Amino acid sequence: PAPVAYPFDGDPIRVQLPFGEPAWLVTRYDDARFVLTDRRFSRHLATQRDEPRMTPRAVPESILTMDPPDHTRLRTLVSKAFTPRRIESKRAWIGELAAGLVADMKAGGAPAELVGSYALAIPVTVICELLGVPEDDRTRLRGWCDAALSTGELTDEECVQSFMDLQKYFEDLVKERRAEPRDDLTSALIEARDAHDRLAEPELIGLCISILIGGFETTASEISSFVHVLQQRRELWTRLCADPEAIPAAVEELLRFVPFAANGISPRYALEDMTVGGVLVREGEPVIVDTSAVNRDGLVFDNADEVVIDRADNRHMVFGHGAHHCLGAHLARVELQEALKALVEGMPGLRLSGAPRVMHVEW
Ligand code: HEM
Ligand SMILES: [Cl-]
Ligand SMILES: [Cl-]
Ligand SMILES: [Mg+2]
Ligand SMILES: [Mg+2]
Ligand SMILES: [Mg+2]
Repeated sequence: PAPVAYPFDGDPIRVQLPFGEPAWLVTRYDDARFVLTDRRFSRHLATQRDEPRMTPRAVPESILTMDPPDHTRLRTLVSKAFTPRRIESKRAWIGELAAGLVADMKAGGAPAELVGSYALAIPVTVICELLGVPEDDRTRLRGWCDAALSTGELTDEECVQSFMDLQKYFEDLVKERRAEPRDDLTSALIEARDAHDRLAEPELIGLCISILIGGFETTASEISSFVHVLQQRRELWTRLCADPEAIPAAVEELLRFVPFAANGISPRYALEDMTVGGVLVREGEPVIVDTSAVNRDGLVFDNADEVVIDRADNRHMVFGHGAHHCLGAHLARVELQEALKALVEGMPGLRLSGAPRVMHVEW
């Protein structure tokens, strides 16, 4: 087919992202399950092909560009450190943090700018605390944080200097924690072993960066979009004010419902010619799962285009599937649950004044 421009039956669609080669776009859940689970699809060809992507720089090698067995080694090592216990043990604290940020907005008076004061504030502080970045070094991360969230108007060179600054900073942090270990994720990653296997210094630095960048904008955008969606369907906001125990269910359903601009899921490359949902995918061609479409696939989700908080069997793909399923999924869930909880408890009368980049709120 002639490719169509992406971002903008059920058969895969030929698309052209802003950069890279043309790709097949998968919109059906059943098709996506194959693409993301099966060992006949590869990520590591990313770095030998011209990867469909939103930004011009060729993609750096990372945990997200690996295939089993190299990938499995990395995930095994990371799972020794990034454990569900280490995550849950932070829930109360994340809750206190969230409550404190709501109280800070209150003390400043309406209107507050929710993106900057809340949606961005929670994940950057949570990730930093987890990683062990001290408060008096967090200024080093601000450049990236601006680069991730903006258009206005960082230079090409400021972006690359701010990303290299992440490398430089995390190199220092990894050296410091190797020499003086602490109770943080960075030290636990350095200490992780699987027999004699361990993460090399460049792998540690890369993982710290992958954690920060995987957790920051994603979590931030979802907090902002959750609040937007709940405010436009205010009957749902009110329900959560009346029934804060429904928040975990509501987080799952908002994760399903909130549409991604681009592909949150990275391209997978066919290792041999295969038909997927009726189209021939050639050896070496990329296939992109559209998270938003798959999460609205009416063959799987009844009333897919409505928000149904208590939806039974809400097995969405917002965190992907298969081997590369979001390392941070549990942490993200904790952050989103506690973010919504603090807002509905602290500001049940919240309304919009004028994901979003800026979003002003009164109460
Ligand atoms: C709402 C928040 C989040 C969303 C929607 C999200 C989404 C995703 C998705 C879709 C993937 C798979 C990409 C693919 O297979 O191509 C992924 C992977 C990843 N996520 Fe997240 N994520 C979120 C939060 C986090 C957090 C808080 C962290 C870290 C603490 C994190 C770290 C990562 C990492 C390291 C990977 C790569 C895993 C691998 O390749 O094995 N994410 N995430
Ligand atoms: Cl042929
Ligand atoms: Cl999941
Ligand atoms: Mg299979
Ligand atoms: Mg140094
Ligand atoms: Mg109850």
